Amino acid sequence: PVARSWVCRKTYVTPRRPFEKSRLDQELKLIGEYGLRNKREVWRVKFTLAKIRKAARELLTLDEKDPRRLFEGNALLRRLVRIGVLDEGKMKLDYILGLKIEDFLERRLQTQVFKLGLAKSIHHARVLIRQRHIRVRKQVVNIPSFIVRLDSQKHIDFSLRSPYGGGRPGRVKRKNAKKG
Amino acid sequence: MQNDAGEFVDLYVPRKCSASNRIIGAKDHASIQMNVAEVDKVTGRFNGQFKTYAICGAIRRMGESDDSILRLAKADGIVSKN
Amino acid sequence: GKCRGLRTARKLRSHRRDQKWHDKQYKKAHLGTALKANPFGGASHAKGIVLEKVGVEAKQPNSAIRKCVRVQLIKNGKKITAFVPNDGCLNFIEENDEVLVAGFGRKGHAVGDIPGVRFKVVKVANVSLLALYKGKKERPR
Amino acid sequence: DPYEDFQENWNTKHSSGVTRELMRELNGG
Amino acid sequence: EWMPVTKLGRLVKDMKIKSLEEIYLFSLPIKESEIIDFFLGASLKDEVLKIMPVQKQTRAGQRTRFKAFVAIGDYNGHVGLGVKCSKEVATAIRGAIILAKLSIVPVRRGYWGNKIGKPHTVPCKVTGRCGSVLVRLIPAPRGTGIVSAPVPKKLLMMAGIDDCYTSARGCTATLGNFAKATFDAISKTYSYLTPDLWKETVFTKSPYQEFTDHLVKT
RNA sequence: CUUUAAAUCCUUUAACGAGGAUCCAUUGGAGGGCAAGUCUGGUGCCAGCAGCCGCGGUAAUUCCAGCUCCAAUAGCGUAUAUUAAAGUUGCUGCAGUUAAAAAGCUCGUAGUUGGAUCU
Repeated sequence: PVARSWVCRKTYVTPRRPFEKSRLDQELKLIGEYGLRNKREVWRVKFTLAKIRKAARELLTLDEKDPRRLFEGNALLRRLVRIGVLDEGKMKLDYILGLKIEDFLERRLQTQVFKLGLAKSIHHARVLIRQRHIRVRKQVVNIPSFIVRLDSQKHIDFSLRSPYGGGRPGRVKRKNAKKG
Repeated sequence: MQNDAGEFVDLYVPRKCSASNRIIGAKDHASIQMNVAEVDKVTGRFNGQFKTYAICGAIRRMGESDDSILRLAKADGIVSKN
Repeated sequence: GKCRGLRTARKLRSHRRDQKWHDKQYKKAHLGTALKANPFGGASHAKGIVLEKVGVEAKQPNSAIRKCVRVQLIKNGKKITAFVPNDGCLNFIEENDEVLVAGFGRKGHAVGDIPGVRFKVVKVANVSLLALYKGKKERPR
Repeated sequence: DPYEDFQENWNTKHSSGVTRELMRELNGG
Repeated sequence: EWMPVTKLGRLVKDMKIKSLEEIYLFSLPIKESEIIDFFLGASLKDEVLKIMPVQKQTRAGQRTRFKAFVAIGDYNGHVGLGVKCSKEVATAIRGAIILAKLSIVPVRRGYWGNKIGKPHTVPCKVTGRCGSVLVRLIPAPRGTGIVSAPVPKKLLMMAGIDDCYTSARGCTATLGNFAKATFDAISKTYSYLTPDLWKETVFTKSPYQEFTDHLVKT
């Protein structure tokens, strides 16, 4: 008897057909548009939408005035609106079935850093995040797959202890200043 | 056929067999559409109107298109009683 | 046709569990004779002593000599012919050697050309054959 | 020429390769 | 240059018929592929499915001929499936493209749950059947994609079905019987009488009746 | 420094720490199934490859290597158990003329199933 917890869970699912042309092409396009590391980063986001769609497929079978459909149908819509994947006016339960992978991949912090003009490519943004140059309101974030919420989106900046922000110059500028 | 907003979302509305209410399909090449002429009731000459009956191909392959035309035209008063 | 009534549950399940024994996969894995004939005894791998190197002749629509090894297992003393995969891998094998033997892929059936050989060699003298073949390790002296 | 390769070699050892090259030629890519 | 030989091609060429749905409404047989090229045309894409060599034994040896299975389709629209045998693969493919344009049907699309938007799936469960192979199309919700084997997936995506469930039966290794079976199921989507098609059919004039004064000048 | 019983680890901060940034990514493959080379040399039914069909007998798209390319990636092969695929155990949901298969015939207990009809 130990005082631990063994609850864990996988975040992705491998496809059933391992070498299927027109799946490889589409996933490589999704990597290239967003600058992902491998195919598991794509399958991770396929897995969250497949769970969201399974959760909405069962609420759509219950009675329209059932308390579970009204209660968990409104929590599921609130989260999608909050992280910016749905629209405010589209808060019926049937528009969840019209969501796509790219709607979730837009809300990564890496694409938000690229799209807010902090970086100049989708690969400059990941390498900016990973070496501690971006913060969200006070907090330096290291994680490229940080799903930005709609209210915490305009608070993205350059992390005051970084050369691009408050600006003690880096290890390389300091050495070149010492040299000559 | 119709969505919730009320648009008609359908390529076309197919015809139905006038004898047996079956949908006459796109590649139903044995099916018929036949006009039967209407006459003026004092000269017995062709008025200009007609009466359209469509009959699907299975009814005609059954041999029942003759009786079906006959009882459709009998209901319109084109063929008299007896 | 089959019975369908509302009180037919005993007839339905006693017929299915009696017709289940006519399936080859059920009869193999639920009778116990096939497990007592398996020299591994249900294990994935085993270990034996190399008795002699043996050349087995390929089956008719092609022609070669496959380089097998007759090996007597440690845990039950059963004898086994086992195939040594790549070329010049029979050179790595002495006699009276510790050897590690796996299955050959078809779960107890003989893989294509080699007649009646269900097993293959994985390690020799506690060194893997792949490490000897690609030159990563050598046989100890 | 994938057409001529296919029509000559469809029975031989290289039948699957010339079939794949013909399908590559036909269905874009 | 198209010199049409039928009564319908003369009407199609002279701008008297405005859509393919008029010819489908009156179920007229289409004997020239230039009608299809006139109507769909710039949005009609083809895929060769299998080149199949067949052999007849003869007194002198054996003649080898080649069978091409060509599926054509207007995405959101219509789908056809042609098969042609020939002694040469290029002529077999061109003849199968003509014969695939010739056998083009409309496919009715429906809704899985509530009818909000455009139709995206089959209107109901339709089974197609061709030589031991049974293919069944089951309606699926918005966005599942096609859950099928790779052979009906081609024909179904060409037909414009966004998302569907499928179940096959039989010997589906024969790609001919497995392609024509789903084509039989797609062609059944307009023949199924559902309660929205329950209204009485007001009849209109056939194109050979309305344009009987234009057709006599030619 | 903080952490801790005391420590370690992580987190926080000095100083040092990158150009072939040699501060070097691997495991399996490249005829089909199944993404990706009938390029090149060696071998010559041998050695071997190959789950299966097959490759190899002096032009090897399949062996042994070089080069190039493909897939997954700090992971990736192999063996065995097991689940799906299997509507090939079938309640949903299979089959029994000729492919495996219906009892020689009738009787007959249990079992299973049992016609309308009452506000």
